[PDB]
Amino acid sequence: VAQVKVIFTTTEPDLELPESKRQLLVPADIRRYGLSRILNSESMLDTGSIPFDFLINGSFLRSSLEDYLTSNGLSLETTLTLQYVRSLIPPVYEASFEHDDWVSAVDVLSATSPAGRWSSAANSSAAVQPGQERVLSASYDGLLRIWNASGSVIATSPSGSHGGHTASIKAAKFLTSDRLASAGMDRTVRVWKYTESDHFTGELKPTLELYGHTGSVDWLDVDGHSKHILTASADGAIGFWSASKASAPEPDASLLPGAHVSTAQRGPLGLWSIHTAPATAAIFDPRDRTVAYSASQDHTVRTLDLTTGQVVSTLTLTHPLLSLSALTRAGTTSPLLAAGTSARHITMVDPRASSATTVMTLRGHANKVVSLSPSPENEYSLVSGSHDGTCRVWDLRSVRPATKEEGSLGGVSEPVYVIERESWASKGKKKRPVAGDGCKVFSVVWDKLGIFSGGEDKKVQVNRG
Amino acid sequence: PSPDELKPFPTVQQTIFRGHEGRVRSVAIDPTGVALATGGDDGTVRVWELLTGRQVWSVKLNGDEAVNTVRWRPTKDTFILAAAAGEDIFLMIPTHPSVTPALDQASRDILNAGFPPGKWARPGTRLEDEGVLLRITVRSTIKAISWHRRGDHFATVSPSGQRSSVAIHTLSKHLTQIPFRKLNGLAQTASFHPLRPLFFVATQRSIRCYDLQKLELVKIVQPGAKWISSFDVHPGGDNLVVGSYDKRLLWHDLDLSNRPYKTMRFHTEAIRAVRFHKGGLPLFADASDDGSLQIFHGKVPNDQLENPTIVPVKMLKGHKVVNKLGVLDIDWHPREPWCVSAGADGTARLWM
Ligand SMILES: [Cl-]
Ligand code: NA
Repeated sequence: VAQVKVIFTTTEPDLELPESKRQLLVPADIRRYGLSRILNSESMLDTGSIPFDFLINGSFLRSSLEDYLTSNGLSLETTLTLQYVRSLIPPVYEASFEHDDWVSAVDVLSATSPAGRWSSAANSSAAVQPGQERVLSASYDGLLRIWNASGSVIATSPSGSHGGHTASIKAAKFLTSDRLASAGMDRTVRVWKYTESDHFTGELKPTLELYGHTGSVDWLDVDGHSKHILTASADGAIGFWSASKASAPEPDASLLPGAHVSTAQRGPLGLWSIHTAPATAAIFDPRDRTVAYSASQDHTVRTLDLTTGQVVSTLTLTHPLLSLSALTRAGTTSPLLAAGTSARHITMVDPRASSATTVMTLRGHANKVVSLSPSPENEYSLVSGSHDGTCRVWDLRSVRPATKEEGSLGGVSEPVYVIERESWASKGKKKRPVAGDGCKVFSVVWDKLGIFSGGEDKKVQVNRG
Repeated sequence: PSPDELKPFPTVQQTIFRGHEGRVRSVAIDPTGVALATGGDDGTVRVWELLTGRQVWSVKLNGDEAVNTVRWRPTKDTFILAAAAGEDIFLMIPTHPSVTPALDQASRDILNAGFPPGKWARPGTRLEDEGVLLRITVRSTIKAISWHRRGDHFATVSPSGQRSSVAIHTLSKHLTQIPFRKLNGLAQTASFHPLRPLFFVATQRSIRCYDLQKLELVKIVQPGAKWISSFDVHPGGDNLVVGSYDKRLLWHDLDLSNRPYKTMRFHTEAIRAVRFHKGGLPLFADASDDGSLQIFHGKVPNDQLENPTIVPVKMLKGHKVVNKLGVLDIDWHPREPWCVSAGADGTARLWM
């Protein structure tokens, strides 16, 4: 039987092999499974049940070792170095929160979520108790809803007749355990106080109506510590807002309902028309809250100085961008951004670079990529939400060269897992829906609690190990 | 030149617009590129969020009449949509996130500024409530609408009109004139010129090019088709693409000759619509009753002495052929290599 020379190596701190064990002969036809079983065995790592993947020259093994050597035109006596890593636990389907209309946005309140941590300050916001996590959904019907994890609605925002949104909501987030922000087609951002009584009953009351945008407000990011909000609008502008009455300035009267050309109505701290096409995303720098990044259908990622409104830097990518997310990396002040495009791929960028590559592409979605959420567990993975009806999980540790079909420039990373729309998967059909028909994903968030995704099938879907 | 070297161009279906009952007759993307307008057999005009397929606004103009065409006033400082059903042209301000109090006010002003060839009237309480401000009535059913680029004039064409078939309407004056009563045959559709005071009128077998400030006729065009269905004018102003029921697509270089510079036959059934990209991309498309759109690269060189480079790059399939009708109308995004199509199957579709 044919053999292959293998050297094992790893970056997992707890899983180092003793030196005499690292170099080994294995059957040439062994695959990931067999290699994984070897590491778990008693004579090796003795971990028993840990699924491993293997990096060879920077990309995951997905074949037998014999085939890897064949496909790369290597000698039979080639020694392969296999960097083993812990693989992602599959996030399988758990539950659906049924809605009457399309779900445009989802967010999660847990002790470890951003709003939970901002609440842990305990500075007028109560800490999130374990077991009492909350899920926020926003709908095209114009209403916000708060769910417990078991899937009961605890609270629903008031209608347009009672101080609520007067048109479809496009975006929403928790600032803290008792404060939320939302935005949509009525050109407003609303700030809400949330109170809960007997754990199954709650109330959302508007505290601010924020005016400034002259088109749909399609995306929002929040900072619950400083009580600030960033918006991106179809008007091509980036908005910067205080979420507190003590700091929100007076509004442009010409934008108010009833204007001829009771919640407090206020304007922005800043409103900057920096994009020549719809602005689609705006986020705080995770490490420096005076810095923001925006993305737009005009193909650019811009870096903003929030103290001045100045565009500090402009990257021009090759396609319209529909989404932006920051990855936080140990040892580095500058994030790595994921930018989801209208051309179905995701581009990874360092916002402090020249436009011309100064490059990694995430390929696999069959439609627009409109939502992104970094893994809460580490710094090399994230989940994307797409109008193709899927959410895809990516591992950036794995990158292969691009093929000519992919422009032959840069590295390409493929998904490690695909989360199907359960409403379609439970049909037991092989034909996926074309053009996201009835199943577009509009929003995904990845919490320790799980991966939550909402869209056109009118459900928040819950996936987790 | 291979299609590889000719990127970008649309290749896949990405959004479907569902809601019309019966055929979708017309599609038009707004001047800012965020909203789609559609017209239907069901007599509704619908406005949609372009990327998601969300219907955001609709109105039923007339219960008994199909909306044959929808076309936006091509100015970004207003939000005005024109729609033809039977004998009438309706001008309206759809309810849309971009319509601020100021933008609404501006738009109302443009429409009200004006306050039998054409009868200009307010459309009545029910329609006024929904944001329809003008109703213009002509003699014969409109099958085509074309705006002048500055938004003060729009032309309507009525095939069975006989001799008030082509009308030109001045919005500011609430005035419908019917010049060009001189003509060879039956009028199909018309269009203003992107850069000059010219006006094109397509008969069943020729396209007559005219002059507006002077008076009448500077050029004929001879596609050589048995029956013209549609045409469109390149943004440069020197070239035309012409579709026909005869299943042939023609490119006319207006300078070089009055007969086709290039002839393309790719469709097994009638061509119903053609359209140039207007934003600078060297693209155009046609739409056929075989249920497909063909996309072409069409590049007009800077050097006059050289000839246009025309290359087919993609066939877009996805629409359903229903009782021998397929794709009825097409439009391009103002800036991106994206197009929308209207289907006999009751859908519009976005391609990217
Ligand atoms: Cl809809
Ligand atoms: Na799916």
